Parts: sequence; structure tokens; C-alpha cells
Amino acid sequence: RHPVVMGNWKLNGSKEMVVDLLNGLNAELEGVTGVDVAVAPPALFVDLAERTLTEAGSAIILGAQNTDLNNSGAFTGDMSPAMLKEFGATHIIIGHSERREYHAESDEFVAKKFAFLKENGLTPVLCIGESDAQNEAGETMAVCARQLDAVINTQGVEALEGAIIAYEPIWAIGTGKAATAEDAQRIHAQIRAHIAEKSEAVAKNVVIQYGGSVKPENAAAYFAQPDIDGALVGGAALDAKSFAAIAKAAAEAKA
Amino acid sequence: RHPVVMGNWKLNGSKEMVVDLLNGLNAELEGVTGVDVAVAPPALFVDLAERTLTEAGSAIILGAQNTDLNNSGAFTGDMSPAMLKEFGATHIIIGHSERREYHAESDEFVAKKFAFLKENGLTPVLCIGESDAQNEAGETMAVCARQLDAVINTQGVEALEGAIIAYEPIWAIGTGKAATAEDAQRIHAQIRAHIAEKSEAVAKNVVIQYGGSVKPENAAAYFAQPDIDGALVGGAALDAKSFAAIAKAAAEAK
Repeated sequence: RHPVVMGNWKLNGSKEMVVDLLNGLNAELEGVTGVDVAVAPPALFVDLAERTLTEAGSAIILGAQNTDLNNSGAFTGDMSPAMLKEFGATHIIIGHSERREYHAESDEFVAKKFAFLKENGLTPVLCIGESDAQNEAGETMAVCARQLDAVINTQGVEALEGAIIAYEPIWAIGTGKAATAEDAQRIHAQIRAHIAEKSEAVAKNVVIQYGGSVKPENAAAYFAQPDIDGALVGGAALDAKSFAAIAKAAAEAKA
Repeated sequence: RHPVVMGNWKLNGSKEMVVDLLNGLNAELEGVTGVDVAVAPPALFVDLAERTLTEAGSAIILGAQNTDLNNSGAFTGDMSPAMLKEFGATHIIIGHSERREYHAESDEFVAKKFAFLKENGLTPVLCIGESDAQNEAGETMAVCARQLDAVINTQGVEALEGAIIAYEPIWAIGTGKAATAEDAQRIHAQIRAHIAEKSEAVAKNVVIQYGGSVKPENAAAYFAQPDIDGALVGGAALDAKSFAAIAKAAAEAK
């Protein structure tokens, strides 16, 4: 599996910040080819991001932070996969914990977004993860299996083909406290085993990303594990030198 | 009150259309004065809309269809008032029924958004309105009074200064079954009245738009009523001829 490193900018961005970060990031990756680097800016800057990446002939992939379930029609304020496709955006984060929490997005709603993305030819980056209590109560795989099963049971294991899964221990997001690479590897192998119970072909090829607090200081340790195929980066994504460092560790690690 | 005409494009837009529409729009409104015309493209096309309008030196106002409660931070997928300002967007539609129905946005949530927008110097276009059943039951004003008080009773009447209220009966939205100009006027007069029971200064100044199914063929009947200060247009906004028509009607009448 070819590693994939994705930067989720979250609610960060300004006209000047977008072009400087994308311009610099691209300079830093100037010979780096063993990783897929994607970037997800706020909806307001998807246009400026396409313009910049195009002008530079960048290979950096463009994504988005969320989607809704319609392409057009009377749905004020909604995100449309067809409109995203006009900007070349392909990797769409869905199910992030911040949305699952702040917007109360259920597994059923998230799985519906997974199917619509697939229907539209886009690549869903399905986020799954346990909370502090579930973790402590030892229900990690129970939660994970449950969230994956929302798409597997309604759509079939083959739906995961061409999808990216980002495992994020909720308590590791933004907190500075990252899971250890050994525990992360342990959860990824089980997430993989779960899918393999239904299909070995799908399981062997699905890119499972790690999403705790990946930083340049702990990246290589993660990319060293066999079942960790990349990272969904938040805070370190906002620094071209940091994100480029993380991307390189993945490229060297998986060659 | 100076009339305001706003077009809500909803989930409609493409790179070709946005440019075409906005250009045609500016052509048709060439020289028309006495109406504030506004457009709310999907967030993905605000950038395009700003560039297109500026090039045209257009006076059309830029709006957006929703907002969230933070300007920055760890809030994946949210709409930032601060980021919207960067593209010159000022009029933000909130509480629209499509978002209340589909995204289950409560009166409290919509009100927090109203407050955050004011705090960021943006202009809220507060959407209120009753369902078909609530209408049959004779609950129209109870519902508009409830949705409005969520702001009034918490932020005070003064909070409505500088904001726009769009009264839209849910059953008239994209149905072609529009409210008569007389009902619309009845309701707008009672909303204004409800407000004047706390401040007549605020009440006589607040712009109240009608939502239902405004079309070029029925716009002036509405714009003749004294308490209808403009219109929030959906379908007729996706065409330059129609929407410029509606805008011209408001200018003439007021």
C-alpha cells in the first residue's frame, strides 16, 4: 500500500495563508514521489487552492472537510460533491469526530455520505475512533467495528475499495497526547482483520491512516508499523516544514 | 426603509453559471437605483462571485447561505464569519427552513448564530415561518413570535437593528403556492407590531422581507404593501431576467 498523508486544515485559512502554505509545501516536496500528499482546506478556499496548485503544476491532491447528500436542489447551505468535483477536489473527509460531536452526525448519516461519495466517483476518508471512556472501558474495537459496519453492512465490504479509513483515538486529537505506535499498530491490525473477515482482497489494499497527534518527532515511529498506511494530520498540517517532514518519513518508511 | 432584494441560489452553481448569471445580472441592473440587491452563492463559489463582481465594479451585495459559531479553530467543516468577510460577504442567511428541517437547527442555535454574526459586524437575514399544519391550525403568528423571541428575549429588541427578517411560509417555498400579498402584509404588520410592543424605533426601522414564491409576475403586488420591505427569492434568482425584474419592481414601488 502506497502511503497517503492528508492535512486537515480545519477552520484555518486566509487568502495569503493558502497561497504561501501551498507554494512552500510544493517546494519542499520537490523530488518526493513515494507518498500521496493531500490537503483539505475550508470550503471557502477550495477555489484558491485549485488555482495555486494548478499554476504550480503541483501533484498535491485537493480534498475537503465534509460533504452533504445532494448534488443540487433546494438545500440551503449544503456541500455538493458535484461542485467539489469542479475544483478537482477528490478526497473528502467524513465522520470526523468534531462533526460527530458538534453536529451530532450519526453512523447512519456518515455511511450515507460514504455511499454518495462513492456514487460520485470521489474518495471518502472515513474517520472512526473511540473516546477516552470507551478506551478505558476497553471497547475500542467494539466502537470501531460498529462505525465501519455502518457502511459494510449496508453497502458491502467492496465499498471500502478505493476508500481511506483514518483511525483517530478521540482523546489524541488536538490534545498533544498521541497513542503509542505499538498500540496504534495493534488497533490497525484488528481494524484490518475485521474487514478481512469479509474480504481479504479489500483488507490487503485498504489504506488505514493514523490520526492522533502526528508530529515530525513521532511520525517515523508510526510509519514504521506495517498496518499504518499514512496519517491524517491536523495542527502539523499548518506548517509547510512540518507537514513536508511528516510526508517524507512516510515515503522513506514505505519504500 | 430602503428595499432589499436577495437571491438564495441554494445548492445551485457551476463555474460557467456563476459567471454567466452574475454578468447578466449586472447588465440588467445597469443604472437601476433604490434597491439593495444581494446574492447568496454556495460557499464554494463565493471566491468566484467576489472576483466576478469586482471586475464588473458591480454594486450587487455578496451574501452566503449559512454560518457556524466560530471564526477559527478545530472545527472541521465549519463556516467562519471571519473567513466570509475576507471575500466581502456581508448578508448571511440563517434559520432557513431547509436547514431547520434537514439539519434540525433549533431556535436557540439560529439565535446564537444571529448573535455571532452581529458580533462580527455581519448582517443576519433571520428566517422565520410556519408549516402547513401550523397554518391550518391558525398558529402562524405564534410560530413567528416564538422564533423571533429566541433573539428578542435573549439579546433584547435593539439586537434587531441592522438585521433583516425574512418571513417565509414554509408551504410557499418552491411550491408555486405563494401567500397572497394581503396575507403577507397582514403577517408582516403583526410581526412589526410584535416588535413595536418593545421598541417602535426598532420596529419601524427593521426591514422585513417576504419569502414564499416571489416571481416577476407577482413581485409588485407584494412590493405595494407598506410592511413588505423586499423579497428573499429562490427559484427566480437563478435567472438574470427574472431576478432583475423582481429587483426593479421593488425599486419602482418603494
